[PDB]
Amino acid sequence: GCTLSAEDKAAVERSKMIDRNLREDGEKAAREVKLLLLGAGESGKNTIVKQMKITGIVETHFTFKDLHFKMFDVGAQRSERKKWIHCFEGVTAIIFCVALSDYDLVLAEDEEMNRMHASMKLFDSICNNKWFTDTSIILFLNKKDLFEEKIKKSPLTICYPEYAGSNTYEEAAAYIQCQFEDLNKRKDTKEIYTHFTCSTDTKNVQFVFDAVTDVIIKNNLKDCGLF
Amino acid sequence: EFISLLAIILLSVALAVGLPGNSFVVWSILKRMQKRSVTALMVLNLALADLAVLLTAPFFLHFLAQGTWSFGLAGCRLCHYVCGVSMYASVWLITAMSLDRSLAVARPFVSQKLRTKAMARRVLAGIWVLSFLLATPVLAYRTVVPWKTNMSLCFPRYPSEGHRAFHLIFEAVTGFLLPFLIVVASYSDIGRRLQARRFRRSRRTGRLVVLIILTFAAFWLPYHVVNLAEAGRALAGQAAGLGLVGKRLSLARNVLIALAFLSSSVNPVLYAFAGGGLLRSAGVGFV
Amino acid sequence: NTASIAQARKLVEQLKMEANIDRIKVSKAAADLMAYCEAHAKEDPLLTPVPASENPFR
Amino acid sequence: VQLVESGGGLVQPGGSRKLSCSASGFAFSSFGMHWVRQAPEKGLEWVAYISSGSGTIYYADTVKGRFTISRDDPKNTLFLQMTSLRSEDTAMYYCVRSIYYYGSSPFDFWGQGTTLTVSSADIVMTQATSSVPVTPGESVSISCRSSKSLLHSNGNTYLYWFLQRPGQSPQLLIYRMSNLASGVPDRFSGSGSGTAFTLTISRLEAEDVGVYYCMQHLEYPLTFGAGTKLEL
Amino acid sequence: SELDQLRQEAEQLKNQIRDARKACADATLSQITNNIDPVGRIQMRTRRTLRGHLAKIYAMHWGTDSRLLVSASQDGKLIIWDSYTTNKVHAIPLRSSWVMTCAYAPSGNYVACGGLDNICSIYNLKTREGNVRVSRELAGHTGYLSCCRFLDDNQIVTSSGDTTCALWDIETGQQTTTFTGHTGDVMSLSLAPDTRLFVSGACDASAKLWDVREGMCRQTFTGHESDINAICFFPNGNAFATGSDDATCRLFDLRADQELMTYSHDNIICGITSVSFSKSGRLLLAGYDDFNCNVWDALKADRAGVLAGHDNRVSCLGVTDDGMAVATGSWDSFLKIWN
Ligand SMILES: CCCCCC/C=C\CCCCCCCC(=O)O[C@H](COC(=O)CCCCCCCCCCCCCCCCC)COP(=O)(O)O[C@H]1[C@@H](O)[C@H](O)[C@H](O)[C@@H](O)[C@@H]1O
Ligand SMILES: CC(C)CCC[C@@H](C)[C@H]1CC[C@H]2[C@@H]3CC=C4C[C@@H](OC(=O)CCC(=O)O)CC[C@]4(C)[C@H]3CC[C@]12C
Ligand SMILES: CC(C)CCC[C@@H](C)[C@H]1CC[C@H]2[C@@H]3CC=C4C[C@@H](OC(=O)CCC(=O)O)CC[C@]4(C)[C@H]3CC[C@]12C
Ligand SMILES: CC(C)CCC[C@@H](C)[C@H]1CC[C@H]2[C@@H]3CC=C4C[C@@H](OC(=O)CCC(=O)O)CC[C@]4(C)[C@H]3CC[C@]12C
Ligand SMILES: CC(C)CCC[C@@H](C)[C@H]1CC[C@H]2[C@@H]3CC=C4C[C@@H](OC(=O)CCC(=O)O)CC[C@]4(C)[C@H]3CC[C@]12C
Ligand SMILES: CCCCC/C=C\C[C@@H](O)/C=C/C=C/C=C/[C@@H](O)CCCC(=O)O
Repeated sequence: GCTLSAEDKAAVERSKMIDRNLREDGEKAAREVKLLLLGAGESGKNTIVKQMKITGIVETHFTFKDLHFKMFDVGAQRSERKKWIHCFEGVTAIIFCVALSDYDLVLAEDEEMNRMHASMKLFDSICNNKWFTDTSIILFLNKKDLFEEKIKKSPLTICYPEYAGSNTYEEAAAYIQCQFEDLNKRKDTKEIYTHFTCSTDTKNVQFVFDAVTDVIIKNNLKDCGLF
Repeated sequence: EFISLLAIILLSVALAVGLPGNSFVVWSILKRMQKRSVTALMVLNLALADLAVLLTAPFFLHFLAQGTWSFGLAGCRLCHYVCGVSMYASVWLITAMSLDRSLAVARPFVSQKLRTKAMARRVLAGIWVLSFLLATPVLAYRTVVPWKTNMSLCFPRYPSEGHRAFHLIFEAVTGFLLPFLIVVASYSDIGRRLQARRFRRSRRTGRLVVLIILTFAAFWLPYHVVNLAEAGRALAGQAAGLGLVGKRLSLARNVLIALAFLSSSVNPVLYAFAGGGLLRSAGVGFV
Repeated sequence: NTASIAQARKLVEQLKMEANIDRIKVSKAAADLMAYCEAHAKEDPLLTPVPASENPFR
Repeated sequence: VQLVESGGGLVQPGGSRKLSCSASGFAFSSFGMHWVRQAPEKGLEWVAYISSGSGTIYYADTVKGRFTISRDDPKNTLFLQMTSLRSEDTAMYYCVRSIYYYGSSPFDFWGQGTTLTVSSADIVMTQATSSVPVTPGESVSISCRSSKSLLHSNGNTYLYWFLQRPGQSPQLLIYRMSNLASGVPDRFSGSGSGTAFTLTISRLEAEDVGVYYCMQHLEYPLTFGAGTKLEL
Repeated sequence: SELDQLRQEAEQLKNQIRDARKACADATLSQITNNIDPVGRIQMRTRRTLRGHLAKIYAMHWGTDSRLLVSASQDGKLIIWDSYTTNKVHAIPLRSSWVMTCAYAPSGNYVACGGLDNICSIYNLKTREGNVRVSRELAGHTGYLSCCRFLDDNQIVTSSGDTTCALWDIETGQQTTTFTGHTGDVMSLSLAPDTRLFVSGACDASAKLWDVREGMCRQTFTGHESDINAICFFPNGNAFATGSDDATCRLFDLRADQELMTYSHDNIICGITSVSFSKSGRLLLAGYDDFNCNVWDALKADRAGVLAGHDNRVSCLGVTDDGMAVATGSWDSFLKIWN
């Protein structure tokens, strides 16, 4: 205090102004909604991005009901996920996209590997990670019209050997949704939300809003004690 | 003669239960956290008010044991002012925490841009200022009068009956009714709104609410019931200590406050160590 | 095809280039590291702390 | 970088006036500013100081209570307001830019000044010389002196050297007694020790003649020398 | 059978290299230094604490004057501190938030940063404008950027997840040289104190020594069991120490083409994140996942002078050029200075 010169005092004042600006930016940066986007190759995620009115990481922004949404798409990164996944440890939610009409298509050079089983493996690997033990997932099922058109001549037994039901759209779709939700190994600390997308279904953005609200409320119930 | 033993036992238990917990909470928050968001500040203020209440007990134990007031007019007035201020501060900190939890669920985005350090500190300062203002009528009522041969005691001398009724009714209204109604309404609304949240929570988050309500009521209700009864008998034209009812009321107004010295020993457990909202459950050196 | 042939040829060439290098025994390197460590010891401000009057960090 | 002052003219005794300075070409809101004054035929005299963020203001002993300094950040303007003007307020005023962080160079860019014509623990600085005859290609040495000790306890020594050429405005040469400013030939040097300091020039050229000033920045107020007029 | 013959020749050359490396071993370093007295117990205190970051911290670098620091965090901020008075000298906002590395120019005029956008950004500190500007953006990599180190005001070297390293000329913005040969991702590199060679560590559990002017691989080192997370280089220029995800550190020598010692303990089963040496090369400091960093005697391989005092993983640590202080950062968003 009394052992400082004038120049030292000016330096101190400059440092204090820098601190104040940092604090203001930090307060502003914590009221955004950060979503991480995922889904296997050619699984309708491009259509999902297009519908909601929106190399390295690709980032997208939008604003709905006075809320700022930032979506991160990291599909181009061809490296190992165990080197950059922990950078996303504190996101609000994970959006996952799959395609309903890929249960009888050959994926790789081997004809045995079909696409639906690959999507199931990817979902299993994401859901039960060690850096996402209490992060919620929002699940989108795409191309339902094509699936309904295809099931007339294509039986679902081609991919699920143990299926012992009818050959109608509703029961098959319910079976697929149940077979996906039966992979959550952390049923007490995590929740899964499921939707059936459609072209004219603008509701698929409103759905997202709804899920986010629940998440926010839960987090509040952990700030003010009570949990 | 049973009153002295009862009050001594109650105050000894209250001290032995409520000193270490508040001391540990204050030490941990002040000297072992590298950062404190909001809730830590309010638990710290609750611990400070609890210690301020609990630290003026030895004088009252001395007055109960030696049978005389050996601390003088200044000591009596200072002790009573300190106790009043700290009790009011503790009660209204409880009420503020209740309202905060209610707002965190009624509007989840409005409270994102409001719940911050600056307004927390402004609210705390306002609460403490109001607590200082409210305990005033205790600093101009308690005097000192000789008791027997060489015996003296300090006690309130109400110049009339209207003054006694005013003080008692004002204390009862401003110290139990409004905080209780606010807490009840807030937690009822929380429990009603949670019913449509479609995530699984109801294992031990309904127990804490009921414990809070019951702990508040069981400790602060009898004293204010007696307050209202005495005020009613005063407004009826009767006189304090006149007859059987007055004696039984005046004899029942020396143990209830020793019971209210107990709610300052359960707040640290009920707001910092209880599992629901484990702020300090994980970090304990008690093993 | 022949791309694998070219890749294997590159690997063989790199291995051949590495194989022709002069070497010294481990004891010499041990002695050299020992000498460099022992010849600058007195000027290490962490191995041997300095009096609290010369410390810029107090 | 460009500072332009305006507001000068003729003022009768008493009265009041307001000087302004417009900045362009740099981040005006990160710099502190000074107002400095020069008499018609005397040395430089400091006037006022404002800092970045407006959280500090300083005046001089002979002006405090009469002058007022202010800044406008969104529009990048600086203002001085003077009232009750006496006959000792006839001079030319300059606006000076200054920035303070570890390793910066303050007092680096000076304005062009505007004229105004009206119809003790401070450190004293002494320019021991008033004129020197020299010839081109030689070497020159000038020295000045203080009263207190300019060397602080952290190791700095706050002495500044400026040049003013005929018909121009001052131009920083040396800051903190040994550090050469950016854009200055390497034939200038500064040295010395407590209370006695020396500037040195080697192999003079033309356009290198004028008046040299030595200033201190150890504490407020800031005090100038009287100047040495090197001649050729 | 041309491919089979080429593979057989490769195996024969590998066996010849192994035989050459086998015949040069006489005595382990722990035998030549059995008469060295231990350095005793080493205790350090926290002199300063630097606060202001609001997220995890991924990199820091020391200036050559031993007075200034730069640090990068995932809140999108790069901060330059004065470490004697704990004053802030500069604060710079980045364009991409996912930063992973830092570098500070040896002169003092420039800083650099990169990350998950496949770009290296270079910033100019000393302008005529008072602010800091973006001077250059270097593009041409296809995977994330994990390290970068200046050589002078004009040349820089970077490492990416493509398995490739690159040497760039800043003025034109063009890749002057490319270094290829790793199979997995490259995670770190360390220059030499003459700017003539450098070393690189990769996720295929290997290290490579490269010559800069020629532009080709010169030597390779193996021996770990998992990927390598950090690499450092001995002061005299003839050794370097690595830290992998095995809970082990190791020392390799260029001239003998061998391995010297391993530093590991049975109670440590986590991964190392960063290593560094001391001025005389008598103390190897290493950060760990246990939330604290250890100090190892470097010639006897027996010490842990724990620098406890962090609440999360230690990301980065460094030592000044004069050698009086040590700095550590971590995922709890605090920096600490010790001596
Ligand atoms: C469809 C219809 C929709 C309806 C919408 C509303 C519905 C339900 C919501 C009701 C909840 C009320 C909102 C809380 C206000 C508040 O601000 O909280 C609290 C602020 O205390 C106070 O000022 C008051 C303290 C003491 C209470 C005083 C109230 C008394 C008023 C008059 C009483 C009259 C009696 C009536 C007679 C009854 C007849 C018998 C806790 O403060 P604290 O914990 O310190 O922290 C804060 C800061 O950090 C941050 O700035 C923000 O204030 C908060 O986020 C955070 O609470
Ligand atoms: C023993 C008798 C005299 C009663 C003692 C009264 C004190 C116990 C009360 C009265 C005023 C209260 C203070 C009023 C204002 C505040 C500001 C408040 O601000 C903060 O929360 C600081 C934030 C931080 O510490 O990070 C801290 C509590 C404090 C000091 C209160 C502490 C407790 C005080 C001193
Ligand atoms: C006013 C007089 C006539 C009665 C005084 C007693 C009541 C004020 C107390 C006693 C029982 C309390 C109730 C006990 C149980 C609950 C459930 C509680 O809801 C939850 O705990 C939800 C928990 C979850 O959803 O997991 C809401 C408060 C409420 C209604 C309490 C409201 C306040 C009550 C009625
Ligand atoms: C049980 C829960 C709701 C806590 C509430 C405690 C009260 C119900 C108990 C504790 C103290 C008791 C009192 C202790 C002393 C007396 C004085 C006694 O003397 C009289 O006859 C006065 C008449 C009257 O005022 O009721 C009447 C019972 C009463 C009020 C008791 C009424 C019941 C009280 C208030
Ligand atoms: C909700 C619970 C925690 C509060 C209930 C009050 C209780 C703590 C009990 C325990 C001791 C009881 C007291 C024991 C002694 C007396 C003296 C008694 O006066 C008599 O002489 C009664 C004589 C008779 O029995 O006729 C008046 C009731 C009172 C205050 C009792 C009131 C009710 C008290 C305080
Ligand atoms: C938040 C509610 C505020 C209402 C109470 C406030 C002040 C009580 C104040 O007037 C009196 C306090 C007395 C405390 C202790 C009194 C002792 O005498 C108790 C021992 C019993 C005895 O003395 O017989």
